[PDB]
Amino acid sequence: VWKDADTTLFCASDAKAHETEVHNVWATHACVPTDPNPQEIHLENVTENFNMWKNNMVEQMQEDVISLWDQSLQPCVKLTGGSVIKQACPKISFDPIPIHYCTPAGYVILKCNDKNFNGTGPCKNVSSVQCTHGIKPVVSTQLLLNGSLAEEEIIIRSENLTNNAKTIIVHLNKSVEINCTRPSNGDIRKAYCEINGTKWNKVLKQVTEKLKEHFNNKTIIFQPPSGGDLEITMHSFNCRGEFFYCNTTQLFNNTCINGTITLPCKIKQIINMWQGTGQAMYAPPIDGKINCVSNITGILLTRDGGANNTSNETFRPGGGNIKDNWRSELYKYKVVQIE
Ligand SMILES: CN1C(C)(C)CC(NC(=O)C(=O)Nc2ccc(Cl)c(F)c2)CC1(C)C
Ligand SMILES: *[C@@H]1O[C@H](CO)[C@@H](O)[C@H](O)[C@H]1NC(C)=O
Ligand SMILES: *[C@@H]1O[C@H](CO)[C@@H](O)[C@H](O)[C@H]1NC(C)=O
Ligand SMILES: *[C@@H]1O[C@H](CO)[C@@H](O)[C@H](O)[C@H]1NC(C)=O
Ligand SMILES: *[C@@H]1O[C@H](CO)[C@@H](O)[C@H](O)[C@H]1NC(C)=O
Ligand SMILES: *[C@@H]1O[C@H](CO)[C@@H](O)[C@H](O)[C@H]1NC(C)=O
Ligand SMILES: *[C@@H]1O[C@H](CO)[C@@H](O)[C@H](O)[C@H]1NC(C)=O
Ligand SMILES: *[C@@H]1O[C@H](CO)[C@@H](O)[C@H](O)[C@H]1NC(C)=O
Ligand SMILES: *[C@@H]1O[C@H](CO)[C@@H](O)[C@H](O)[C@H]1NC(C)=O
Ligand SMILES: *[C@@H]1O[C@H](CO)[C@@H](O)[C@H](O)[C@H]1NC(C)=O
Ligand SMILES: *[C@@H]1O[C@H](CO)[C@@H](O)[C@H](O)[C@H]1NC(C)=O
Ligand SMILES: *[C@@H]1O[C@H](CO)[C@@H](O)[C@H](O)[C@H]1NC(C)=O
Repeated sequence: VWKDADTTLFCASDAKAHETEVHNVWATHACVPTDPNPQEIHLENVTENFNMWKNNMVEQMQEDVISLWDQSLQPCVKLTGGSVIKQACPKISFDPIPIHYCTPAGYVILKCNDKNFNGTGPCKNVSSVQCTHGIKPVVSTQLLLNGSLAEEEIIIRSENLTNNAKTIIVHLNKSVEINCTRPSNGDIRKAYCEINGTKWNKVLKQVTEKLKEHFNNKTIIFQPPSGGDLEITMHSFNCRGEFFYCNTTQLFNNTCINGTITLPCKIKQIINMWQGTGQAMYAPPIDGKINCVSNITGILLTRDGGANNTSNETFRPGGGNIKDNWRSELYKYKVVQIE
């Protein structure tokens, strides 16, 4: 017998104590080794309600990632609340590793195994586990990278679809590779991302058909972000310690919905910190080829308001709230206390 509850989680990883890579260094001091023989108990005739949008596991992961970035990625100049911090900004080894979240004694994690589970409401196939699967703390906007895929159909997630102010998470069931490169040797901040247009347009077409099921067969239209900070209007992510900002206008092409799509990107030193600590200037890029190949496994969308009297619904790539990134992986878990 159990009940919904929050508690202090701990983390587990397969980090190497000899690695200089910052995620390894953090997890070495902050996490324990993973369980080689994880146990999972499938419950019968159990109905449990879940709510990915109000899940304390998300806040805790956010706190971990903030801590990790604080100890690892130091900008040359910090501009937080009037005060200005000048400090050293060495180039680091950066590559996210899977982090597992685990409950202490007296608590268990319930896992929803329904194939079409949207993140909220009752779940019929529930199991109890001691730790979540390995989740890479990938910080990005617009596109969710290196995540897990939906096992069956594409899933649409939202706290309230009728509320256009609520972010929509699209969970893909098939990944699409995005290949980003800052050439070696010139504009040292110029870069680009390559995507297979055939693969992407097919997936995007399926996303539209899925959105139709949720919006009463209205016509689905994609548009580039209306405005805001560069972190929102562009697909921003971190590759090898360098902050990439990529223009995704070509990705959401309504006409296409087959060749290589090349997105124009820039490496930026001056960034609005996702932690919410204001603005910061990081160090200039390293020399040589800077390359990251990632799997697109999710999309963050914001729906246009004021379209009730039309047959169209307009969706733009957006987001910015990094907690949503963790929600896209933590949606199927919740903590309960055992009695
Ligand atoms: C709290 N708040 C929210 C989350 C509400 C929105 C917004 N978010 C970002 O500016 C942001 O996420 N930037 C960013 C930076 C680097 C990378 Cl790599 C990236 F992906 C994104 C501003 C702040 C103040 C942080
Ligand atoms: C629930 O999961 C079981 C396997 O654990 C499966 O046999 C069953 O079809 C699932 N029920 C649903 C979601 O229809
Ligand atoms: C998720 O499922 C719940 C319960 O069936 C439902 O109320 C809600 O509308 C669904 N959300 C989405 C995004 O389909
Ligand atoms: C990228 O996607 C492929 C196909 O789903 C997968 O085999 C590979 O492990 C993924 N790489 C990751 C998760 O970084
Ligand atoms: C992804 O989901 C869609 C329905 O949303 C389905 O038609 C398609 O077969 C799925 N793709 C794969 C490879 O399972
Ligand atoms: C969802 O959003 C709509 C529009 O803001 C609102 O009228 C409605 O009350 C919301 N539904 C819930 C369950 O809060
Ligand atoms: C990434 O793109 C570069 C060319 O821009 C290419 O040399 C490399 O093979 C690509 N990587 C993958 C995984 O296709
Ligand atoms: C792009 O993806 C398609 C499958 O959708 C594949 O057949 C084709 O080889 C890919 N293009 C390249 C250049 O790899
Ligand atoms: C969309 O149209 C199909 C016919 O292809 C219909 O069966 C279905 O009920 C419609 N869905 C919605 C949500 O309006
Ligand atoms: C993306 O590129 C298009 C085409 O050049 C341009 O019109 C648009 O302003 C760019 N978006 C951003 C946010 O820079
Ligand atoms: C959308 O695709 C069409 C078809 O090639 C292309 O001509 C156009 O440039 C694209 N629109 C964009 C990315 O603004
Ligand atoms: C995604 O995972 C791949 C394979 O581990 C890695 O090379 C790439 O840098 C990752 N992308 C991001 C943005 O972390």
